[PDB]
Amino acid sequence: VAVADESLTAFNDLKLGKKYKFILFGLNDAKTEIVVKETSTDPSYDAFLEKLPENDCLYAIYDFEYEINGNEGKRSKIVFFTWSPDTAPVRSKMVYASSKDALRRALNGVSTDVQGTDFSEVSYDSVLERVSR
Repeated sequence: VAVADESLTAFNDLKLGKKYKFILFGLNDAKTEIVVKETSTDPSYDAFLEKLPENDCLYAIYDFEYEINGNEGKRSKIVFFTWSPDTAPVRSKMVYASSKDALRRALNGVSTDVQGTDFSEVSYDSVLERVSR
């Protein structure tokens, strides 16, 4: 496997440039590379779980943005989601499981990781709670 030279370029953009609000990667039609399947600059979070393939897997790097009180202001944390519902093809889940670290390691700056195996274990309060404590 491998990662599209354009895949990380999109990450380096959303990070230092805050270009996109998040990215949706995934194995190419040939299953040998990780190309950015989708990107968006939409703030709302209830729009992210709306682009999640209910019956499919994929990698996503969100730029979580929440509020704090200790240092009055907003804080951001890059999250690494890992979609893999109970509906996704078993043959398409084992390929997204192994070639997972392929992306993970390639990206430096990722704060938290979240495995997606249920729409409830990827919700706001779920990702936010694990983004602080």
